[PDB]
Amino acid sequence: SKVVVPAQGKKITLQNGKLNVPENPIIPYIEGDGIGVDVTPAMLKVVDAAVEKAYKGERKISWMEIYTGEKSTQVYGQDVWLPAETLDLIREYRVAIKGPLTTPVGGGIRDLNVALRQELDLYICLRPVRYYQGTPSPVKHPELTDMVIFRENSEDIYAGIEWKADSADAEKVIKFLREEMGVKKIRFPEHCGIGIKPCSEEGTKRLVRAAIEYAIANDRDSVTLVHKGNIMKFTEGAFKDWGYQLAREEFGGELIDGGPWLKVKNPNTGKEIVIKDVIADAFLQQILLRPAEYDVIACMNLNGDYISDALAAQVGGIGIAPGANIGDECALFEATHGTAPKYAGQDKVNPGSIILSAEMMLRHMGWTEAADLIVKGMEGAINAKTVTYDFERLMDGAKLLKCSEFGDAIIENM
Amino acid sequence: SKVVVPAQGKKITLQNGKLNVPENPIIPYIEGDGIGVDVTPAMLKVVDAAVEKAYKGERKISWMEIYTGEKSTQVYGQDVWLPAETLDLIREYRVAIKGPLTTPVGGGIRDLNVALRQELDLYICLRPVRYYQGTPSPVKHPELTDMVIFRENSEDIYAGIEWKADSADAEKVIKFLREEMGVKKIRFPEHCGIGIKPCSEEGTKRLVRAAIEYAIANDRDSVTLVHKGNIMKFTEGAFKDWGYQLAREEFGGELIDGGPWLKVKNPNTGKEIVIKDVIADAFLQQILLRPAEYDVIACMNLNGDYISDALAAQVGGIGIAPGANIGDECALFEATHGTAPKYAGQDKVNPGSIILSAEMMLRHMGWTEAADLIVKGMEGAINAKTVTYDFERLMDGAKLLKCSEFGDAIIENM
Repeated sequence: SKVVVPAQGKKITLQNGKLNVPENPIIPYIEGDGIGVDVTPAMLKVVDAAVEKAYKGERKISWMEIYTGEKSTQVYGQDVWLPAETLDLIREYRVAIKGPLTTPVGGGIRDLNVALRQELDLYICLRPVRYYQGTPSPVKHPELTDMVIFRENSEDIYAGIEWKADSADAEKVIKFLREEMGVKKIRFPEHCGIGIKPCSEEGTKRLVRAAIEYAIANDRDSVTLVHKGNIMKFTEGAFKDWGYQLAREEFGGELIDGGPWLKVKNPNTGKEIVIKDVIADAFLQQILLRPAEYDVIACMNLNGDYISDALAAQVGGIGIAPGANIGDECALFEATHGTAPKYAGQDKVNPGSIILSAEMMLRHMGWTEAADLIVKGMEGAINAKTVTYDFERLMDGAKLLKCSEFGDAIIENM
Repeated sequence: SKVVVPAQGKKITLQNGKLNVPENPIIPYIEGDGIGVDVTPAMLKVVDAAVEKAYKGERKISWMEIYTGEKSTQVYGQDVWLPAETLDLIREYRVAIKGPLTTPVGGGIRDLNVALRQELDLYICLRPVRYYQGTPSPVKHPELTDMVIFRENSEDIYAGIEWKADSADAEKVIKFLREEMGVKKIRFPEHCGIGIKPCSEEGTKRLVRAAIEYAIANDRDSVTLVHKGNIMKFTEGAFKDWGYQLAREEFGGELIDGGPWLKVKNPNTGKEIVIKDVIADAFLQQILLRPAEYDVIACMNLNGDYISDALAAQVGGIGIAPGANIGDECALFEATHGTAPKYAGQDKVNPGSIILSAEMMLRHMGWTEAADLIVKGMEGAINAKTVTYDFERLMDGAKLLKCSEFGDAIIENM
C-alpha cells in the first residue's frame, strides 16, 4: 500500500522447509534509521556487485523497500512505527534484511527489533563471530575465536512480561504470589516491579535442535549449552536438561566418561560432536581465557545477548558483527548495532555489519559464490588497511575511507 | 554448641553504624569445602603474620571456626548443610570470612552462598577488581582496569522464586497470568518453567547509596549504573531511574549537558563524581574496549555476577579476586571461586582470593596497616614471579610454589 513491489522479480517460495529461490528474487529491505541511511546504500551496492560478478549477469536481486521505525512514521503517519504489512511482506517474500531501528521513548512502545522477532516468531537469533585478520583487537589472541551463537529468541525475560512498582497490576501479582503462592522471598513487596521469565520445553528443544543440526551440517566440533542453571533451576536448569535430553533422544547422544557430557556422531563425516554445558558466568571468563575450546553455543535470550556482544568486542568486530533471525517460515538478517544519530548521514561509519549479514542472507539463499565473494572482499579490504574511521583510529598506517568507499574497497578486493 | 568460642578474645561491637573493634577480636571463619582445606590455612597464616608485623604484638585475632557446607554435615549430622547457629554467630560476632562452599544436588537445596546472603540480608556484594603488575592476562592492557563493583544481593532473579514446568504451582501461576493478568506473550504455556524477577525501590536505593558514598569516601571519579533497562523497563529501567533519583535527591546531583548524566560534588575533595549509566550488554563491550572510562559500578544481582566474573578474567585474577557481602549488621568476606575438588588437599591452588578478601576484612575493621601489608606482600610475591601453579603455567621464568609457600612468599615480601 505504500510499498511499491518491483515490476521485474519473482517471490522466493518455500517448498516444504526448502527455499526455492528464483534467479531474480524480490528481497524486502528495511533501510534503517540513523546511520541506516549510510550503511544500507553500501550494502545494496556490494551485494549487487558480488552477485553481478558471481553469476556473470544471470541472477539479479529486485530490492523492495519496506518500512519500520522512524522512517515508517514519515511514510505512514506519525503513529505507526511498525506497519502491519511489513509483517505480511516479510512473511510473504520469505527473506529480508535490515538496518538499525529506533524505538521511541514516551510512547509506551517496546523494542521494534524484538517486536519483529516475536511477531514473526523468528525464534533463532544466529550470531557467527570470527576474527578477520587485521582488525585491531583488545586481546592478545583474537584469531582463537571462531564461534557461532544460537540465541533463543522467543521466550525468557526478553518477552516483556512485566509490571510497574506501585501499579495495581504489580500490586495484584505480588498479592497473588505472597498470598496464594506463599512466596516469602520478595524482600520489599512494596514499590516493587515484577518481570516474568518463562522457559518452555518446546522453546528450548526447537533451538537446540537448530544448533546441533548446524554443527552436523558444518562439522563443528561441539555444542555448549550455556546457562545460569545452578541458581535458576527451573528455567536455565530446565534449558540445559532439555537440551541434553534432545541430543540423547533425537541425535543418539552417548555419555563421554560418566557424564555429564555427550557425544553425537556426525552422520556425514563420522566425527563426534561433544554436547557440553558451562554456567554462564564462568563462560564469560572461559571465552577470554580458553576460546578455542568453544565453537557452537546454544543459549536463552538474555545470556545469548550478553555473550554475543562480549564476543564481538574481543574479536574487534563490534561494528562488523552480522546477525540473522530465523524462523520456520521467513528470515530476517540485520545490522547488529545502533542507529548512531551523531554521525547519521556523514557517510562515515563502518558498513561491515550489515554487509556481512547480507553474505549470511546470500548463503541462506544458496548463493554461495556471491557470499564467498563478500567475505573475500572484507578480508581483502581489511587486510589492505583500507578502512573506515573506527578501525583506522586504532591502526598504524591505514587509509581512512568513507562508508561508501569501504563499500568500493570491498568490491575492489573481490 | 559444636563451635568452641575462644577463651581469650572479645566480640566486635556495633556502636550505631560504627564498628568498635577490640585489639583481640574473635573472628568467625568458615573453612570451606574442597580446596577450602588448602587456602584457608594460608590465609590464617598470612593475616596473623601481617597483624603481628603491623602492630608489633599489640593486636591479635582469635579465630573461631564455625561450620557451613559439606564439613557442617560431618560436624552436625548428614542433613544440616547450614546450621542455625552459623547465622546467629555471624550476626553476633559481626565480621566473618569464608572459603568456597558446596551445595549438593539431589537434595532440593538452594545455593548455600546465596542462602547466607539473603538469610543475613547482606545486601551489598562488593567486588573490587584491579590489575596486579605481573599477572599473566588475556588482554593487551590489563593495567587500565581498576573498578569496584556494587552488586545488589537481595532481589532480582537470584532470589530463587521459581516453579517447574508441569508442576501444579507452575500450572497455577501461568493460569493466573494468562487468565487474570491477560498475558498473551508466553509462547508455549505448556511445559514451561516460571521464574520471578523482583526489583524494589528500597532495594535499589540502599545499594546505590552504598555505591555513591563509597565514591565520596574514596574519591572515585564516577558511578555507572548498568542495567538492561531498554528491554526490562519495570525492573532494570526502574533500578536506573531510582538510582539517578537518589543521586539528585540525597546527594544534590545536577545535570551535566541536558542530561541524562549527573554531577555530585564530593563534599570532601571538591571533585565532581559523574553518575551515568550504560546498558549491560554494551557495557560488557565497553569494559574491554574503554576500561579507564569506568570506576565504581552499581548493578542488580544477576548482571553484577556476570560483570564481576568477566572483569576478573580480563585482569588475570580469576583465582585472586576478593569479595565481601555487607549488610547493616554484619559482614561476610569470601574466596570468590569454587571448591575445586580435583585438587583439594594437594596444597597447590592459588590462595590469592581469600587472602585479599582477608585484607578487605582487615580494612573494614579499620586495620589499615595490616591490610596494606597484605597487598604489599601480594604485589611483591607476584612481581617476584614466585607464584602458584595457575600463574606459573602462563609465565616464562617463574618459580612454582605450593599454596602454603605462596603464603610464605607473601609474608617474605611484607
